[PDB]
Amino acid sequence: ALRFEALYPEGMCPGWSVVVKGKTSSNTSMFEINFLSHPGDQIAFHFNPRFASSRIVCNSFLANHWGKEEVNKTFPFEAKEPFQVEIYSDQDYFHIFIDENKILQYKHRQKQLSSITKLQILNDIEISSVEITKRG
Amino acid sequence: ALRFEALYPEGMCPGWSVVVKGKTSSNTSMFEINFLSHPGDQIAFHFNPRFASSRIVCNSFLANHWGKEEVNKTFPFEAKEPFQVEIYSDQDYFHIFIDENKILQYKHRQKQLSSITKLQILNDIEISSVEITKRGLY
Ligand SMILES: OC[C@H]1O[C@@H](O[C@H]2[C@H](O)[C@@H](O)[C@@H](O)O[C@@H]2CO)[C@H](O)[C@@H](O)[C@H]1O
Ligand SMILES: OC[C@H]1O[C@@H](O[C@H]2[C@H](O)[C@@H](O)[C@@H](O)O[C@@H]2CO)[C@H](O)[C@@H](O)[C@H]1O
Repeated sequence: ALRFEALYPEGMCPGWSVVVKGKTSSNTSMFEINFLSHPGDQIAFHFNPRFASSRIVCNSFLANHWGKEEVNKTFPFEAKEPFQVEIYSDQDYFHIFIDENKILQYKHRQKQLSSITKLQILNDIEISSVEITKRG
Repeated sequence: ALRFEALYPEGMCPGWSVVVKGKTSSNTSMFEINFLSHPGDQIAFHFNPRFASSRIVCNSFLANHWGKEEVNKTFPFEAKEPFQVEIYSDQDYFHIFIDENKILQYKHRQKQLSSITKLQILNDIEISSVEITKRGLY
């Protein structure tokens, strides 16, 4: 289910930090954080921690197809333990920090960054906070 | 126009803090922060600083009409200067803090607090940050 959605028509990429605090119920759950662009809610960046397998899967859903998966080895989450995920974008990458440590970066595939206007948080995450801040 | 909108289907009231940082582009415009109920966007709480007349107007839009206005006539904004608005609700009121000082409270008119799932920020404000955070239990 959709847990949280935000829309910022002026564009929240690049130069914005999104900080999500919360926790996940079981060690077989998953949640996702999506950055979506107009028109047609294409997913510029899909961040998907899968607790069943302890993998973070990142990808993009553009022109109605998932692209090449980028899977991160390290899994700094624990079921039912509060976490903090920060996603920050510059002109080249989305940068992911978890509990303040740099975890991965994801090269822009959707290159029209100003069209990225929507944030979606889905599935197994009990959100305690969402912060969307311009960092430059 | 719409500057920012957030949806939290589990309900933003009571007990959630919304902190908005930013500034106006003009000297004589206005902006608003609305809390809307699901479904159908009745406005449970409308927060409307008006910079031309230097007044903060609060009201609710239930059943397709505005209710009695509640006007502050204290106006701790100035145009083109960064401000911080914090809006919080408990079981009884919306609480409004501006730049860390309590400015006003507004008694709930929309009594179904759990239906309030949507936040909307309109017109003349250049947003630098929005933070939506649970107070109390989490
Ligand atoms: O690539 C992100 C999407 O993956 C989809 O699941 C993949 C799965 O990772 C892969 O192992 C294989 O089974 O093909 C699936 C394609 O459906 C998810 O369904 C989707 O939500 C994204 O996370
Ligand atoms: O009460 C909130 C709404 O006020 C509307 O304007 C009022 C105005 O403030 C009042 O003094 C009188 O003139 O009647 C109007 C009712 O339409 C705004 O149009 C609306 O945006 C709300 O702010």
